[PDB]
Amino acid sequence: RNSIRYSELAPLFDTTRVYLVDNKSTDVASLNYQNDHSNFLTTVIQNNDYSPGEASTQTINLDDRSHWGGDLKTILHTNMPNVNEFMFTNKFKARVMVSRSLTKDKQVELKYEWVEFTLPEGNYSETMTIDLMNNAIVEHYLKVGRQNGVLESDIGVKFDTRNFRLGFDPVTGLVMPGVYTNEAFHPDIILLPGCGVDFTHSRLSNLLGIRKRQPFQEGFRITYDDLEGGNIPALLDVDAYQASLKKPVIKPLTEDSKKRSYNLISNDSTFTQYRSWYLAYNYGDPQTGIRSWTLLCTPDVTCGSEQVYWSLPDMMQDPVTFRSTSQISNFPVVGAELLPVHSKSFYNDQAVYSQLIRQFTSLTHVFNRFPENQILARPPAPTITTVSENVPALTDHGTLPLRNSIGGVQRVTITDARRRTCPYVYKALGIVSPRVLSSR
Amino acid sequence: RNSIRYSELAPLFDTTRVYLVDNKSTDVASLNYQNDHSNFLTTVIQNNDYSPGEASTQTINLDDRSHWGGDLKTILHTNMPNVNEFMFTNKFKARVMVSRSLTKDKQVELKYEWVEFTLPEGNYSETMTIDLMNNAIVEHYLKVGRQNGVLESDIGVKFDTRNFRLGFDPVTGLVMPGVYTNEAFHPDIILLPGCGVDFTHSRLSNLLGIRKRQPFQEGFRITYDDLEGGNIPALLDVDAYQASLKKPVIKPLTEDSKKRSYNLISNDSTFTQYRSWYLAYNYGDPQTGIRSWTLLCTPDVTCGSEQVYWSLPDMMQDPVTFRSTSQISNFPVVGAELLPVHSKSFYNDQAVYSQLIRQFTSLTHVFNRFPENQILARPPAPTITTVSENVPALTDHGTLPLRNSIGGVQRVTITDARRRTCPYVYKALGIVSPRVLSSR
Amino acid sequence: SPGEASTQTINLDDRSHWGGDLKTILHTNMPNVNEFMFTNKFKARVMVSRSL
Amino acid sequence: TFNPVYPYDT
Amino acid sequence: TFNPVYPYDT
Amino acid sequence: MTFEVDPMDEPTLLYVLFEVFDVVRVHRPHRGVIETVYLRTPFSA
Repeated sequence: RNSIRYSELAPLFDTTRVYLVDNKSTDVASLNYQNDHSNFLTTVIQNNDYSPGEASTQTINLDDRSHWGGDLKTILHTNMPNVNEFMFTNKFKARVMVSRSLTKDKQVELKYEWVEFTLPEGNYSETMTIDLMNNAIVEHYLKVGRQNGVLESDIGVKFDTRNFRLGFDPVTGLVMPGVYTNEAFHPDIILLPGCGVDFTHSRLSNLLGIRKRQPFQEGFRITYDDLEGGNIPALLDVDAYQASLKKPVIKPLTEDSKKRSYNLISNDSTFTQYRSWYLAYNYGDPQTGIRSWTLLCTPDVTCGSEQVYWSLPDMMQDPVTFRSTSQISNFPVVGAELLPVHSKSFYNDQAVYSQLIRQFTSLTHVFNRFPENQILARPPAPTITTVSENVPALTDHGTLPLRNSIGGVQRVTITDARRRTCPYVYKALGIVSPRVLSSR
Repeated sequence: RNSIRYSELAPLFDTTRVYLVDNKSTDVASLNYQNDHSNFLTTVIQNNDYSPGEASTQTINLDDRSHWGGDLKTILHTNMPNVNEFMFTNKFKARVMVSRSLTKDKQVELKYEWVEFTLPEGNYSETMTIDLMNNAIVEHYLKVGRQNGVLESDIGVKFDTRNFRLGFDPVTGLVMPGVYTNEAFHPDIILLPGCGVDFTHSRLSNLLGIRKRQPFQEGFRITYDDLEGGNIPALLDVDAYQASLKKPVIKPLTEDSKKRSYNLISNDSTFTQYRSWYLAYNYGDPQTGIRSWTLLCTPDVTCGSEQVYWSLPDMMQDPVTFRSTSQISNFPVVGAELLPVHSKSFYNDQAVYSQLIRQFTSLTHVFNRFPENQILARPPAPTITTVSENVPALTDHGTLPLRNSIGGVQRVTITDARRRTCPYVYKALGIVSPRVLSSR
Repeated sequence: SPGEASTQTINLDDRSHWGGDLKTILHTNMPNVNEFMFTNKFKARVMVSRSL
Repeated sequence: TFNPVYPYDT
Repeated sequence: TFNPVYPYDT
Repeated sequence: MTFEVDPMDEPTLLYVLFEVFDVVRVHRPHRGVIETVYLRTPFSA
């Protein structure tokens, strides 16, 4: 009526457990080899005698007269890096200045080009991720920039995280303090005329916390031109003003120590040519600015909760509309589950008291190369850093229909959103508990 | 009896799984486009052949002879900012002084007006949120205040967080220490004669931790006049008293460095014209004061746990009393769930030892502009800051009735309390597992 | 109109005894120390006067 | 007669 | 003869 | 319905009575047992 028979052993009734597990010493040796914990074979047999493979011949038979089903809970555990190549978090296109030249007697010829910089897999934490990006902009300048004109003064594109506008005085037209108040509010990206960044093929966008208000329109390009209204205002010549006590004030600090120009639009304007995203969003025209088509969001280092799909092709019936095949990247799905990664949050009031000390701690100002320029400076570390953290996930799918004849060797397969094994799985295993559902 | 048929594939029995998911490469391209993760279409088909849309023609049929139902668990994940425009946490009305004038020979003409200040989306943490508010009060004074008389001495409205009354001596009538003990207890709002604040259209109220004891009476206005009994007492002239060793004591420090007046009611009284909410609550008449109609509550940065409603118009039967429609903002609801945001709490004994150091860390005293005035000073950072944090929510709704003919394309829709898509959804997807319930 | 709504009623078939699963979402924000919970007061005996 | 509203001294 | 009850020295 | 009234310099109210049947049926099957059946039509409550 509801048996469960196996080769030659006492028949069992009503229910039991078949175990899908990678570890088994025997099968690892033989079976999987060129496989990994995301696409492997395993014997469900569990009987000490019998050579695996020869096991493959045997079968667990759930009484034929009834349609069976089984509860499938699984234990999935990864250890995927915040920033890696497979997830698309190690690359990102941006347009920078390539050459600054003296041409055809009087012309200033500026040549800009798009280029894709890559990051060294792993390096978690958001802030640091920013830094690694800024550094990659530089590392490039080091291989092309300088040796083709282009000064530091005109480095296009830099990810910062502050509100260049806190000091700002509605009359002066300047950041009175003479310094862009060094506190971190949200990541944003700053651009110089003519350049900009593109994330079309990268989840890092999600790390900065900047998304399109219309996601499905593939094409994340944020040009200098887009950051309308909201160019970082200029600094008051704190020195002049004070010593001068008319009043100098109108004097908008044009350079800095080591004399770098703050590219001011004209000898008059209080504004600089440096455009900030964060500004355009909440300080620019809400109806036509950038706030119109992009959204200011919480960072999230994981870069985006993605899901993984399970499949047990040789043990569960194929769900409603999937068709059975043998193409690993199209197997039927039997369970979906978010990919095991969380955002742990910490507190480091030590940030920026630490950037200050961190710089001495790290024997180099590698990230802060321009410790004077109020722009190109090293963005403030925000209190509350986030870090992707891997965690085992004791998930639980529902009862799923089973085949009344379970093969000795079952194939287990965890796929990702785009349907492809996921290299970052360290442990995957599931427990199935069959039971009756109705009869034929 | 209980089949589950699809186009031309083997019939399935008893149960299975239909998946509602946004990601699918095909549909994103075609279908949704002008949509977002809170109002999108998706094919339930899952069959590799067939052009989406042409998929739309097909249908999953749950045996007609029985009334089916399906378990619906979902995975929702957002990333909405502590302070943003859509949730109503970036604005707040307050009444401040606009002009101080010398008029009609002997009159002192004070003109006050209401005005709505806005905040720059994002900027989490409660303390900092306070600061951003205080700053907005200022930023306004900078554009209207000064250039119309009104000194700093008479800036109306400032959010602080301390107990101006710890030093207080029942005889002296003064805060003996000569300083309002710089420790943070709870946010409160201080007012000058004639002004005050209004939150009628803002959840920030909930951030300060001040609520009406009768919520549903739309209208949160807290006037200076309301903060009866409980005007910040004055400071002992610590210098005079000591040097003087009758005893000066009665001397209530009238100004401070940079000479700002502490607006004392009269040349006699030990009390200042500055009224504090926090005082009125526990130091004023309990029967008629403010404690009568407002409640002192725990902060909470999220500003208020709000819920979101799901709807699968084309797949579930319409719950008891909802009527079926096509107006996105009235679809039937099938599941309610709190909007994925928590209050993580931290410890920063570094607060106020940090405000002290934070000020040097941040190259500007932007928030502390009046580092002398014991009132207008920068509120102490409280130990234990809170921060809204987004978290994926693996929720689980119950079994819901299904239509016996499931369309190829289903429409998924997450709405909010007021019934409107929620821009801050990054991932939404659900799994439905149909099963029999009775027959016709 | 609500109220006029009050007139209407949801009727669960009469021939059967019904029951319903009730899950709820509760959220407060009560203070560590407050009057209603009895954490803001406390009696103690102290010295009032020292005399010759 | 312009208040920068900022304590430059300290 | 008034105790401020506060160590002003330190 | 559209009412046209003389203007008044003060807030007023238009009071409308929708005439219907507001009835009750009282059942008293046993000692200390009162069961009622209310019916209001139109405009059922």
